[PDB]
Amino acid sequence: IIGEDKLMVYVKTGIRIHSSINKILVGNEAKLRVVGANGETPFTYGTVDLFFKWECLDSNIATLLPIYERANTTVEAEGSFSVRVMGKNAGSTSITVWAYSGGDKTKHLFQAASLQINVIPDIPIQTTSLLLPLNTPSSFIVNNHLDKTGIEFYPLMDGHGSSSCKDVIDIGDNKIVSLDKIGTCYVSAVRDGRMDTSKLFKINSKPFSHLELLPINPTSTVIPIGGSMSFAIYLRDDIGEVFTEYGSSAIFSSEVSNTGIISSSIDANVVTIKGIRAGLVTLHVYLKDMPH
Amino acid sequence: LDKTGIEFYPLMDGHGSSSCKDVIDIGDNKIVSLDKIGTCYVSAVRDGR
Amino acid sequence: QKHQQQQQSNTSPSIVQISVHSIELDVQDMVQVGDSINLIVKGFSQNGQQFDSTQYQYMNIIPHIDNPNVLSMTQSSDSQVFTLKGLDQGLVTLSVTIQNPKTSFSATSKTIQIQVFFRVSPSVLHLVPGGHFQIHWTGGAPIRQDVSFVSSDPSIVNLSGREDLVGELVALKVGEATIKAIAQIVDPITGKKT
Amino acid sequence: KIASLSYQPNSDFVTVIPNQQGYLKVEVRDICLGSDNNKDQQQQYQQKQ
Amino acid sequence: LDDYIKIFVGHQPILHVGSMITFSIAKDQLEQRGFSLPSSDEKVW
Repeated sequence: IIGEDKLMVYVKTGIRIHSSINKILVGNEAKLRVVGANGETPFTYGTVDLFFKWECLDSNIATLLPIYERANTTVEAEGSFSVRVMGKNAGSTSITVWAYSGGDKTKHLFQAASLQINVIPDIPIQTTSLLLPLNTPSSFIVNNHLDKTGIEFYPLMDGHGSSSCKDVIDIGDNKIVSLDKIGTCYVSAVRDGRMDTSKLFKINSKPFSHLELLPINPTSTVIPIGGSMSFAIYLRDDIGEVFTEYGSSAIFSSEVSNTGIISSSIDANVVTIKGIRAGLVTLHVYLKDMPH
Repeated sequence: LDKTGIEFYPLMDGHGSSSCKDVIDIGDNKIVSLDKIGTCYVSAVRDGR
Repeated sequence: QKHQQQQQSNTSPSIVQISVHSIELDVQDMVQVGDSINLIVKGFSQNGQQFDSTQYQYMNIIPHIDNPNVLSMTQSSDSQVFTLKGLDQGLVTLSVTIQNPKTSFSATSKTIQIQVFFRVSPSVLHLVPGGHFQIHWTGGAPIRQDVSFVSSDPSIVNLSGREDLVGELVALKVGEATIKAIAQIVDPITGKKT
Repeated sequence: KIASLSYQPNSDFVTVIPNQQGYLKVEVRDICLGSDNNKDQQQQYQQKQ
Repeated sequence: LDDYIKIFVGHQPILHVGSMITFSIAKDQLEQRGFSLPSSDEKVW
């Protein structure tokens, strides 16, 4: 014997909502999920005959949305343990969920305590924006072909002196780089010494707050035996803004609740999965070195 | 953009070139241009954010 | 044999750990509008041993603030020390990230919250008997504050509620009254209202 | 950037001229009598005080 | 030289099954008796 170890299995309790964020901008989203009342993840219950009705107390502040959207499904047709919410108007609204059987939908087995989602107002002035993780280089200047001789870049300080942009980003060799700190920078792109032809942009620097696995233009809620579907991984901040470049530190992992039903493979931020046997399965995905 | 908790801040160049005070004013939820030819940059902030 | 643990060698050696893995922030939690306090950034090793002040000149120290309009920051003439200043009333969440300018490795502090230390609108109201209004207010600490209201004569102007937090008022009789508004915070460690 | 100072040699006073909104802090040193910022002695007393 | 305009934005009743009604208070007769009005949020019914 080279070791012994002891799993405690409890067979028992109830449901709650889960999200890593509860603020959303107008026009942003957040993906919500169910988790159990002991702590049961969709990896320990998600394949069972459980059907989830979701609801929102006002749908004008924020709306629910389905996961397999582009197949023309609805949240009531999905019955899913995970759903989306999109911000429409500023204010706080509350979301509730009930668990039924897939066979018995006449009465709920469990109900969650309702989550509030607080939608933040936008400023309706179309402003070129980046959102970068900490300590990370950005290819933006090359990707927009702003490399070209006679283009110039100038960080812009606040009149109260608050934006020391030197503490949030650097700009050199036709690159942008984020630093150790959380903040916002403003920058002008000038050309040929001309302020009248110039342009403006925002750079946010933040940690990742939330993660979302969503299907890349699905034709069904279902994946073929011998065929495959691809899912994109989105990373968001504390207001649902999507990170524009993830850096080389954003390593992903994937886990599978019932082995040999599927195989997974990750490339960049895309999980492609392939059907191998008939059944239900939960796919789990996480940021490797920040597994919360 | 008149709505309570919106804020407006003129943005100066790091070389000090854009004295925006010589090109525009901003008050009473209005913008006004002045006597001079130039360019100004402005942020619209909200709720201190 | 019994006392053998305490005989150190008088030629005490030096030990150098070549590598920041954690950060402490040494600062006050409260500051007045218009005044300043100091923040000291302490960097530590994989073993919890500090780095000397003489090395923070080699460290890329990046501060992080949510609300720079309520509390501002500048770095001092010591790389390890930052000056904070209250600009208006409120709350601000603060952290610091130290990065390694040779390996790109970073460490970040815990987040901390600093508080800066209210008004009513309108300052004068006119009503007819049977008239209703809700008081508006600005500033204070809108993420930690109670606001409670007290009428000088509840028989001229009453408040609507049970606990006088709502700021709704009703004019009952011809007369003149003061409603005092009071913004208060509970200390989350001592339970003390301030 | 908030306000300019202006004073003459051996003046009792300084004039403040406003440049931007915010908070100026103004400080003064005595050239014959110094300042009570004698930090050496402050380190010993902190252990008791 | 001023003027004013009122703008609206949108006892023992006998009713029908499935019908709807809004109940109201003589605010004006609380006021004429020195009683205050309820607030917008007040659970008075």
